[PDB]
Amino acid sequence: IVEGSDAEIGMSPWQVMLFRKSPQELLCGASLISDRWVLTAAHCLLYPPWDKNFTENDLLVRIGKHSRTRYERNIEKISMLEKIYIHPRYNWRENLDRDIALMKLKKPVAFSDYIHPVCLPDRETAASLLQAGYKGRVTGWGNLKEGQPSVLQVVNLPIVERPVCKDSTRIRITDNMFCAGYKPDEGKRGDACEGDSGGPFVMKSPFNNRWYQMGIVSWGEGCDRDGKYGFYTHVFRLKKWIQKVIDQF
Amino acid sequence: ADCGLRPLFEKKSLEDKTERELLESYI
Amino acid sequence: GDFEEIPEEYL
Ligand SMILES: N=C(N)c1ccc(CNC(=O)[C@@H]2CCCN2C(=O)CCC2CCCCC2)cc1
Ligand code: NA
Ligand code: NA
Repeated sequence: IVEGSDAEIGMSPWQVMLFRKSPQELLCGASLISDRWVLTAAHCLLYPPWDKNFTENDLLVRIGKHSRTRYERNIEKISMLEKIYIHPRYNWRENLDRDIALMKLKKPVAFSDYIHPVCLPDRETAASLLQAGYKGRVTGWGNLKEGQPSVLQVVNLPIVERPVCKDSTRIRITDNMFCAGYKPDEGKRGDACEGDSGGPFVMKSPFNNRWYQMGIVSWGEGCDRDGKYGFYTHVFRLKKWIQKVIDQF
Repeated sequence: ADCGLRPLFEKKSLEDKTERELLESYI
Repeated sequence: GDFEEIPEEYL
């Protein structure tokens, strides 16, 4: 995360780290959506132009974490994967359309002060909250600039109107994406970056005071560049698929 | 069910240091 | 790189 700050303890208890077994290293961010399901970006798992195709046995999820590198004894929980589910129309060939995947845990994780699931939006909350100017929050242990942080980082960012999103890039943008970030002249700045992939963009509903995950960190050209914006998978748009997968697995 | 309510914040009625920035944007 | 070793049990 660029130009964010250190997270508070327990501030993002749904934050998950995708972790490589060998060599042991951070791979991506992710989120806890129930005691046995984790949500992440498909490109965290499958990206053939980079010869990336991870399978369950390559990976672990670490839940309840604050520090990036430390093993947080008596606090984090580490979980093995039962099954990875990738959107079948995930478009890695062109623009990362439908950049979303689910991971089912071998065994359920125990909730705690540091481990708790995020809500997924209903159509009304989404319609309510996904407006230009409305700020969400993104969290991650990724790059601090275009080194790496000691603890989880947090940054709040405004949703950007779709024509400005579209006009900032040569990529073909879809309804399954949204973009977020300050405009060059808006003064403030901040962005997700390499390593933040698959982590959540969340919003706090003013109607019932719960946190909802509206987005997944997906792509961007550079990090925190003027006139460029971070792009996020639109979780509500793909909820149908989400519900199917969980409903039948 | 219990989703989205953080044990160290919402469940204790404590606010984190920047969540009001988000609230203030929801005009 | 710089990661603290995790319990061998999880691997
Ligand atoms: N907000 C940001 N600035 C940000 C967030 C996440 C990431 C990590 N994601 C990535 O690196 C993804 C994986 C494929 C190439 N890639 C890119 O972002 C480069 C631009 C991609 C190229 C494929 C089509 C969609 C846009 C990179 C940047
Ligand atoms: Na364009
Ligand atoms: Na920018």
